Amino acid sequence: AVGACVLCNSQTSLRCGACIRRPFLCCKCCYDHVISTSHKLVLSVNPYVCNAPGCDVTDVTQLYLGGMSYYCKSHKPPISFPLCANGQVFGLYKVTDFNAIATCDWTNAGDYILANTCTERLKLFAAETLKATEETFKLSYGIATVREVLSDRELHLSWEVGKPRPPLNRNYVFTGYQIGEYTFEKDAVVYRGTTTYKLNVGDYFVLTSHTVMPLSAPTLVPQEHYVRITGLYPTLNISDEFSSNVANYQKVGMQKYSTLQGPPGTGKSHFAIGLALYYPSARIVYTACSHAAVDALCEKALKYLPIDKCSRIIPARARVECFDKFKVNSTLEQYVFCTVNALPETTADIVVFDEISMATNYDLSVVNARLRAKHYVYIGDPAQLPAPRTLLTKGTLEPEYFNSVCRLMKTIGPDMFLGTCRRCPAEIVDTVSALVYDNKLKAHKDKSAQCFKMFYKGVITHDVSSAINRPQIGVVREFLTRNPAWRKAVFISPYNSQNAVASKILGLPTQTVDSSQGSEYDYVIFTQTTETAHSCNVNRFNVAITRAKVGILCIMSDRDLYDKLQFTSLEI
Ligand SMILES: C[C@H]1CCCN(C(=O)c2cscn2)CC1
Ligand SMILES: [Zn+2]
Ligand SMILES: [Zn+2]
Ligand SMILES: [Zn+2]
Repeated sequence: AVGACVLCNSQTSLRCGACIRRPFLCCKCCYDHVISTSHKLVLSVNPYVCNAPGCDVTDVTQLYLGGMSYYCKSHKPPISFPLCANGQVFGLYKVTDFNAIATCDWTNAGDYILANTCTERLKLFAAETLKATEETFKLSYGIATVREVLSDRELHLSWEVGKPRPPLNRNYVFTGYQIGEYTFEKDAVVYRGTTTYKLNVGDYFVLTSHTVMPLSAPTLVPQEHYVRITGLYPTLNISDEFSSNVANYQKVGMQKYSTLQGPPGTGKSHFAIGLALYYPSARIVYTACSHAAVDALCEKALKYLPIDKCSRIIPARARVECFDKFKVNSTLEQYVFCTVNALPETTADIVVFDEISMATNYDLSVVNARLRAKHYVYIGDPAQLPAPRTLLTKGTLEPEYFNSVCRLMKTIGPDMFLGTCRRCPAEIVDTVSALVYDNKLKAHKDKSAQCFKMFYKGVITHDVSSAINRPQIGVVREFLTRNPAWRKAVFISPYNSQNAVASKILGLPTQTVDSSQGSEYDYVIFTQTTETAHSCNVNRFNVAITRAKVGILCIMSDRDLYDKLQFTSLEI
């Protein structure tokens, strides 16, 4: 009932009752909030409501104090002070940006821009309000009842009438009834159970709606610069493999936190694991939002770090199969690999937060709350894909607004930059270097002469809103017959429905651009499918073409991105 103001920290008994997160607001800030917004309900020990029997006056601007009680203009006694006077709301211990965060629906890009350009306390308020709004929105979709079970991976579904149907992709995870977590892909629908269960008819699936806990810690702790490496002890015997990062490792020990921008295949995992070899006594917690990113760090650690000092932290409510080679849930091992939502309450000499473009400010703050560290290292690339913003429908979210770390990397620049791409053929490196890296990314490999582009719009059909381009898949099939080395290629597109069609017609393994992030393949076949803002996003385009080690075939819809591809053009 009593606490600190989310705008100026001033102690108060006031909480805004119309805010979904009921933030503590001081007399001055509470007034400036209620007078400028539709939010008029204020809560101290008791709510600011008219104490007269049967009276429904809840608006703090229409209320007064009659001794110790509160009454409206129609019930107040002769000796009564208006609650809203002289720029203040009466209570105990006697903002334009806060108003917009407190009242927005989170469907505009300007909402996310503000949630990142505001003060540190408003970034936490915005991140809590957003996540709570995203969860209360999950209650809007319809329930799925099972109609017929055809196979162990296919079924028919009956949807709730009157309530919209959720997009059927891997992003939407349903909880079935407790029969385990389940996912769906497109009359026949493909089912994937986290737990293997004999799918019963009539059984129902509902999207998992979880409680949003409040944020305490900042997204970024206050920066500290040191004259010497602090609390870390370097080797003198450091392997030549990691010699290239020694200056950067020293920078890591001379700052409270550091940012590393690593374009595709420039050495992010190598840098992250090498930091352990450079400070061999240091306890390092390796974290990321996804299980795939945490597993990719375990893969690199398995190669260089001692297996007995590693532990993979796996939450008991296991949703996907993850890294099985380290001792599980041994929180006290020198090297702890764990997703952000599973982090324990612990300390560390270094915390490495990988795939930073995927993190939200909610995740940035959670890490600072669970982990007390001497040093924090943020590794990622603001030119890669951010976390999906399910509520955002109007406007495009620029990289400087993905989270606080990404904002710093795009404004003041990253502290460290891995400038040499060792994965991609030079055609790909030169294309993305000009596109998203200001011509600062360099190619280690030569031009492979196996990078092709085809300008082919085809025909766009739609599975609900997920797009399909059968003529683009037909062009791929003709190319495959003439280029049999490409049999081993991974098929990539911005749409899961395009991928489902390509899987049946081509038989190639499939991946969306968003699920391909962090992975690499010898050959990639990419069909743009449409000319939407989604398929034309330069960050998605960057991730798509940088998956290839040897060759890439790009069947393009957009003239702009097609012309920017420094690939050999093909006819038909
Ligand atoms: C270079 C100098 C100024 C700009 C970046 N900065 C922050 O924005 C920040 C970190 S934690 C809170 N604020 C602090 C460090
Ligand atoms: Zn205040
Ligand atoms: Zn409010
Ligand atoms: Zn009244």
